[PDB]
Amino acid sequence: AETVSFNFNSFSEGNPAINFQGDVTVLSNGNIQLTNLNKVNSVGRVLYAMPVRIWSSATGNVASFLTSFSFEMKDIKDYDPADGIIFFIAPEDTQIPAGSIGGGTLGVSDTKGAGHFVGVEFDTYSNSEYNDPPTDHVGIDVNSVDSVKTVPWNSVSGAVVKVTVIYDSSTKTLSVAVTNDNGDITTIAQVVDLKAKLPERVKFGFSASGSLGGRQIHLIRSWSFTSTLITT
Amino acid sequence: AETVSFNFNSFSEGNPAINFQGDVTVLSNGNIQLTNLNKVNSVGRVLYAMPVRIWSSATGNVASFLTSFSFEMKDIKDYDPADGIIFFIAPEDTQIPAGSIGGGTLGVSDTKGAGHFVGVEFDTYSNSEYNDPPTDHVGIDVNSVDSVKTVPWNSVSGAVVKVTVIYDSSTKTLSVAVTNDNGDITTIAQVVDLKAKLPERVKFGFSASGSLGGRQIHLIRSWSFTSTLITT
Amino acid sequence: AETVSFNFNSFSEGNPAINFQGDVTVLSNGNIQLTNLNKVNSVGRVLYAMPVRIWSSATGNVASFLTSFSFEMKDIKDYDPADGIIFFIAPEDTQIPAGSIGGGTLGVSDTKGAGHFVGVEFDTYSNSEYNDPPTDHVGIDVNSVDSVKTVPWNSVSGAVVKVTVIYDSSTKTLSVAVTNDNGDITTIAQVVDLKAKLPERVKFGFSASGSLGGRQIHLIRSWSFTSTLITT
Amino acid sequence: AETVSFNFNSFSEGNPAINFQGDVTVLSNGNIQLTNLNKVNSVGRVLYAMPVRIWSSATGNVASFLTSFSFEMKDIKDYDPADGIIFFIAPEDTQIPAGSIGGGTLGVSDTKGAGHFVGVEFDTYSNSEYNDPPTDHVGIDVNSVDSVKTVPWNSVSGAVVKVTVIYDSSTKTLSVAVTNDNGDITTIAQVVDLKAKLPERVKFGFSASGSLGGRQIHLIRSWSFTSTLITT
Ligand SMILES: O=C(CCC(=O)N[C@@H]1O[C@H](CO)[C@H](O)[C@H](O)[C@H]1O)NCc1cn([C@H]2CO[C@H]3[C@@H]2OC[C@@H]3n2cc(CNC(=O)CCC(=O)N[C@@H]3O[C@H](CO)[C@H](O)[C@H](O)[C@H]3O)nn2)nn1
Ligand SMILES: O=C(CCC(=O)N[C@@H]1O[C@H](CO)[C@H](O)[C@H](O)[C@H]1O)NCc1cn([C@H]2CO[C@H]3[C@@H]2OC[C@@H]3n2cc(CNC(=O)CCC(=O)N[C@@H]3O[C@H](CO)[C@H](O)[C@H](O)[C@H]3O)nn2)nn1
Ligand SMILES: O=C(CCC(=O)N[C@@H]1O[C@H](CO)[C@H](O)[C@H](O)[C@H]1O)NCc1cn([C@H]2CO[C@H]3[C@@H]2OC[C@@H]3n2cc(CNC(=O)CCC(=O)N[C@@H]3O[C@H](CO)[C@H](O)[C@H](O)[C@H]3O)nn2)nn1
Ligand SMILES: O=C(CCC(=O)N[C@@H]1O[C@H](CO)[C@H](O)[C@H](O)[C@H]1O)NCc1cn([C@H]2CO[C@H]3[C@@H]2OC[C@@H]3n2cc(CNC(=O)CCC(=O)N[C@@H]3O[C@H](CO)[C@H](O)[C@H](O)[C@H]3O)nn2)nn1
Ligand SMILES: [Ca+2]
Ligand SMILES: [Ca+2]
Ligand SMILES: [Ca+2]
Ligand SMILES: [Mn+2]
Ligand SMILES: [Mn+2]
Ligand SMILES: [Mn+2]
Repeated sequence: AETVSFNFNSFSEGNPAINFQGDVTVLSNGNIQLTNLNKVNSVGRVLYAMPVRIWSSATGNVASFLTSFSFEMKDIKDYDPADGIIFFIAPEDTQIPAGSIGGGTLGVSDTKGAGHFVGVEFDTYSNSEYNDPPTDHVGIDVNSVDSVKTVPWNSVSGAVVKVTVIYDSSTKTLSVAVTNDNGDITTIAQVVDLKAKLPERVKFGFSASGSLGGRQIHLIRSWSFTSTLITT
Repeated sequence: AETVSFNFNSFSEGNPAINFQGDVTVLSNGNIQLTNLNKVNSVGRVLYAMPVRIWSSATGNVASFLTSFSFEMKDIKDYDPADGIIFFIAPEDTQIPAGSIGGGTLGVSDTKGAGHFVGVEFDTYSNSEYNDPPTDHVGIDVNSVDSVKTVPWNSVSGAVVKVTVIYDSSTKTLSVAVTNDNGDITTIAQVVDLKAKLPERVKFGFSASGSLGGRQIHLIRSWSFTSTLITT
Repeated sequence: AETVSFNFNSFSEGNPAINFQGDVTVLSNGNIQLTNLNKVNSVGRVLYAMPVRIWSSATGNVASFLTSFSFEMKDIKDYDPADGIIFFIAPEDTQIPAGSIGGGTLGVSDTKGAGHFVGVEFDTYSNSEYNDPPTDHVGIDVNSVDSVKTVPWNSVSGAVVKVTVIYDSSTKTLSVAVTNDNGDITTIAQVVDLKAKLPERVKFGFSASGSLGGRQIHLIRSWSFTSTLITT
Repeated sequence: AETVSFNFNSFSEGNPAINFQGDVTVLSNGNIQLTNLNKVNSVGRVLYAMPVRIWSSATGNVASFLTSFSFEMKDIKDYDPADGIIFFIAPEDTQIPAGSIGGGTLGVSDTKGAGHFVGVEFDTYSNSEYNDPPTDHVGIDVNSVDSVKTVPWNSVSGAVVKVTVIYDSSTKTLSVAVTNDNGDITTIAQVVDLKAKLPERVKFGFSASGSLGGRQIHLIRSWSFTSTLITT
C-alpha cells in the first residue's frame, strides 16, 4: 500500500513540507497564525506541500485517512470574533479564490459560497447568506460553505480545541470528534464520496478568514496525518 | 450534557475503577495481560467499573463517544498466535460466558458465536465456524463473532498498535482507525444502532482468549475515553 | 523541532512522493529497477519528491538523520556486472548530468567524475579514471566519484543488502553500516560538512548506471528516513 | 572475518544465552524489567552470555558493530522517575559494583562515578555529583557516568524508544540515533578507542538503577546485534 504520514508538534517558516498562502505567519512559539489582525478581508491558508493521491483511476480504490489537529481562536478588542477555521481538501492546484472577500467564505469559496473542496469548518459567525445555523457550529462542507450538515458547538476564546477525523474509504464516511474546553465531546459524520467530488491528487490544509469588522486570532498548534491507499 | 471521561496511561490491580474477569493479570510494567499462557481455553476480560449511560428511555437521545487505546499481541514458542482481542460494549451485568471454550469466541460469545455485545475485534485466527476471512482482520461485531463487517489487517508480533474509535450518535456510525507497525492505517466503519442493540447502561472493556493449541500474549497498554449524552 | 519522516515498504508508479529520472521502472513486486538492461549507458534515479531542509541560514543549525534501505544487484548473462548504486544528497533541482556516459559516473557526475552531491556508493566495477580501489567497495563521495574514502566490500549477485546510515549534525559524521548475505557487517564513516557542501534545501535518492558492456539488475526494495532539525 | 550475530524479539528466564544480574526479571510478556520497584538502590543488569572478541592481539584489528534495541521507561506513582538505562560494554568478568548505591551510578560505576565500561546512557535524573546536564539526556560514557559528551533528550513515560548504534572501527566513531515518540530523531557521536579502553573479549548488555526516592519501570523489549572483526 501507498502511505503518506506526517507529524507537526510545531511549525516553522522555511519548512518546504508546508505551503503558505496569503496572510499566514509563524509565531515564535511555533504556532501558525492564519489571519492578519490589521488587514480587511484577511485570508490565510496552510497546505501540506506534497500532493496526496486519495484515489486511483486505474484501480478505482480510494484512500482511508486518520488525522488529528489542535487549534485556538482568541477574541481581539473592538472587532467581532469572526469568521472561523476550516480543515479542507482540494485539488493540488488550489489557491485562495481570486478577489476573495474572506469573511464567511472561510478563504475557500467565492462570494456565493461555492468552491471546489471538501472540508470540516469551525464556524464562529452566523452568515444568513450561507444559511448558517444561529449559533457557533461544526459543519461538513462539500463544494460550499452552505454546509451539507452542521452540529451546534461553542468556540471558547483562548481555549485549545482538539479534533480527530476519520475517513473510511469503504463506507465513504467522514467522521469528526471535537474535544471542547468544558470536557464534552462533539461529533459529526457524513457520507462524502471523495472519488466523485475531488481529483485523484489533492492537497490538505487549513484556512481562516476575517472581514472589515470581523477579526480574531486563528491559530494552528499541531497536526498529525496518515493516509493509506491500497495499490494494484 | 452528561459526560463520562477517563484516561489510563497505566493500570493497577488495587484501583477499583476497573473490574477484572477470568485469567487476566496486571504486569509490574503496568500493562493488562488478558490471557494465561499456561492455561487451556484461557479467557481474560477487563471492564471500566462504572456503568456508562449511552442512551435514554426518557428523551430517546443516544450518546456520542471518542475512545483511543493501545495494545500489543506477541507470539509465543510452540503455539499458534491466537485468538485475538475484542474492544466491547455489553450490558452492565456482563460475565464471561458459562463454560466458555475461549478460542474464536474471543471470550464474549457462546460456542455458536452468539452473545449480547457490540465490539471491534482484532482477530488473529481464521475460524471457519464463525465465517472468518482467510487472513488477520479487524471486524465490527453485533451480538456475534460472525462479524457484520471485516477488513484485512496484519497482527505484527511485538508491535504496539494504536486504535481510535468514533461513535457518532446522529448517523449511528461506529468508525475505527488502526495504526499499524509498517506505517499504514486501516479503517472500518459500520452503522450500528446502540439503542436497538444494547441497554441504556453499559460497560466498556476488552476481552481476549486462547485454546489448547492457540495461545499468544494479549496486552492492553493504555485507554482514554469520552462520551457525551445530550440531556435536553 | 522540524522533522521529515517517511517509510517505503514497496514502490508504485504514480506515487507523488517519488520523482523518477531516466531509465527507472517499478516492477510488479513493488521493487524499483534503476537501469534498463537493453540500453547503452543506462542511467536511472529515484528521489524523494519533497525538498528536505537540511540546514538553516537563519539559525546555523544542521539536521541529523537516520535512514535505512535495502537493495539488490543481480548479474545478467554475458554483460559485466556493473556499475553499482549510489545513495545520494543533492541540490533540489538535481537532474541526471547532461550527456551522461553512465558507467563509473553512477549517474551523478560528469565524464571527469565531478558533480554537486554527497553520497554513499556501492561500487561493483573498478574505474582507474576515478582512482577506484581494485575490488568491490563502499565509498563516501563528496562532489566526486573519486571517493573521499572507501572500504573493501563484496557485491553478491542476487543477495538482499541492508544499509543503515546515521548523520550526526554536531560532529558532522556520516556513519554507514552494510549488512551482507553471509551475516558480516561492513562499516565506513567520514566527517562531511553538509552545510558547507550542500544548499539549505536538498533532495535525497538513489542512482545507478551501466555502460555498453557493463550491465546488471539494480533494485531498490525498501527505504525509511527520519531527519530532525532543531528550530529557533 | 569473525562475526557475532544475534536477534532477540523477546526474552525468557530459562535461556542460558543471557546473564541476569541483580534485581532483573523477565515479565510474562517477554520484556526484561531491569529494576525492582519495591527495593531501595535497586540495580539490575542483563548481558549477552557469550564474550565478543572486539579486538585482536595478533593483528591489532578492531571490530565494527551495528546494534539496535528498543526500550521503555514508565513513571510509577509517588517516586521520582529515575535513574535511567545504560547500554554498556565491559570486561567479561563484569559484575554489579560491590555495595552499589544504584541511583546515578546506573549500576555500572562506584559512588565516585568511576567504572570499567563504555556505554550509551539514557539518563532521566540530573546528578550534580556526576556533572549531569540540567535535563534528560543521552550520554556517551567512557569508564565514568561523568559523560564524555551528552545531548538533550526527553524520556516520555510509557513510550517505546528505538535506538540504533554504529561503531566504525577505522575512525573509532561510536554513532547513536534515538527515535522518540513525537517522531523526532536525536543523535550523538563520539570518537572512543575501544581497543585502548576495553580488553580483547567483552560483554555487551543493559543496566538500570534506582534509589530510595527515585524509581521507575525500566524495560528492554528487543535487541539485535552484529559485530565483525577482520581476521586477515
Ligand atoms: O459598543 C456596544 C456595546 C458593547 C457591549 O459589550 N455592551 C454590553 O451590552 C450588554 C447588553 O447588550 C450588557 O449591558 C453589557 O454589560 C455591556 O457591556 N454596542 C455598539 C456596537 C458595537 N458594535 C460592533 C459589533 O458589531 C459591529 C460593530 O463592530 C463590528 C461589527 N460591524 C458591523 C459592520 C457593518 N457592516 C456590515 O454589516 C456589512 C458587511 C458585513 O456585515 N460583513 C460581515 O461582518 C461579520 C462581522 O461582523 C463577519 O465577518 C461576516 O462574515 C461578514 O460577512 N461591520 N462591522 N456594533 N454596535
Ligand atoms: O512443524 C511444522 C512446520 C514448522 C515450520 O516452521 N516449517 C518450516 O517450513 C519452511 C517452509 O514452509 C521451511 O521448510 C523450514 O525449514 C521449516 O522449518 N508443521 C507441522 C505442524 C505444526 N503444527 C502446529 C500448528 O497448528 C497446531 C500445531 O500446534 C498448534 C496447533 N494445535 C492444535 C492442537 C489441538 N487441537 C485442538 O484443540 C482442536 C480444536 C481446534 O483446532 N481449536 C482451534 O485452535 C486454534 C489454534 O490452532 C484457535 O485457537 C481456534 O480458535 C480454535 O478453535 N494441537 N496443536 N501442526 N502441524
Ligand atoms: O570469455 C572469457 C572468459 C570467460 C570464462 O568464464 N572463462 C573461464 O575461465 C576459467 C578459468 O579462469 C575456466 O578455464 C573456464 O573453463 C572458462 O570458461 N574471456 C574473454 C572475454 C570476455 N570479455 C567480456 C568481459 O569484459 C568485456 C566483455 O564483455 C563485457 C566487456 N565489454 C566492454 C565492451 C565495450 N567496451 C567499451 O564500451 C569501452 C569503454 C569501457 O571499457 N567502458 C567501461 O565498461 C565497464 C564494463 O566492462 C564499466 O561499465 C565501466 O564503468 C565503463 O567505463 N564490450 N565488452 N572480454 N573478454
Ligand atoms: O508534592 C509536591 C508537588 C506535587 C505537585 O504535583 N504539585 C503541583 O504543582 C502545580 C504547579 O507547579 C499545581 O499547583 C498543582 O495543583 C500541584 O499539585 N512537592 C513536594 C515534594 C514532593 N517531593 C518528592 C520529589 O522528590 C522527593 C520526593 O519524592 C521522591 C524524592 N525523595 C527522595 C527521598 C530520599 N532522599 C534521599 O534518598 C537522599 C539522597 C538522594 O537525593 N538521592 C538521589 O535520589 C534521586 C531521586 O530523587 C535519584 O535517584 C538520584 O540518583 C539519587 O542520588 N525522599 N523522597 N519532594 N517534595
Ligand atoms: Ca459563518
Ligand atoms: Ca566504479
Ligand atoms: Ca543521572
Ligand atoms: Mn457555517
Ligand atoms: Mn568507486
Ligand atoms: Mn548522565
